[PDB]
Amino acid sequence: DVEFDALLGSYCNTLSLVRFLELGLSVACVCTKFPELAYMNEGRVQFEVHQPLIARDGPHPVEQPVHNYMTKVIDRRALNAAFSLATEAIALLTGEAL
Amino acid sequence: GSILSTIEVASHRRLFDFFARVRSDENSLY
Amino acid sequence: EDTEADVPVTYGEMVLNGANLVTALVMRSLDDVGRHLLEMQEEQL
Repeated sequence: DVEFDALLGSYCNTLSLVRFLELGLSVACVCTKFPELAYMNEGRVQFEVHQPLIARDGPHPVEQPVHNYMTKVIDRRALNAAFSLATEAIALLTGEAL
Repeated sequence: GSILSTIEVASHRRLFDFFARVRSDENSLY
Repeated sequence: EDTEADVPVTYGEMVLNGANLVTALVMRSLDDVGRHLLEMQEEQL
């Protein structure tokens, strides 16, 4: 008996792709691309910070401009996503048989 | 058929330190 | 104060600044070792 049809009114949305850029957190992290990371043994981030200065009068007891070298250590992590296929579909995706 | 490899000299300098006082972290390489 | 904001799209990239200088040759004067370096530097630019 059974007969099928598809309404055009709406569409169910199977799970929706979410970019990470569109979210709020994206602010907190500037994100760049290592073409490779894991090959690194250890790494660091190097940058300079002057110390600000305030001029004063009077016989100058002390001061001199100051730099800093701040270096902080990368932390390697990783994400894992499982995926599976039976042989039922492999032939189809493959091609002709012997 | 000999192979020639350029010698490599590795040294690091902090020229700006002379221009100004600095207090760099020990671990980091200036 | 507002609803629709702007967001960056493309990720930040990186550039190689400095490297070990390592080359070779098969013996062409003896300076070509030098000239080949500038060659192999001119690539990275």
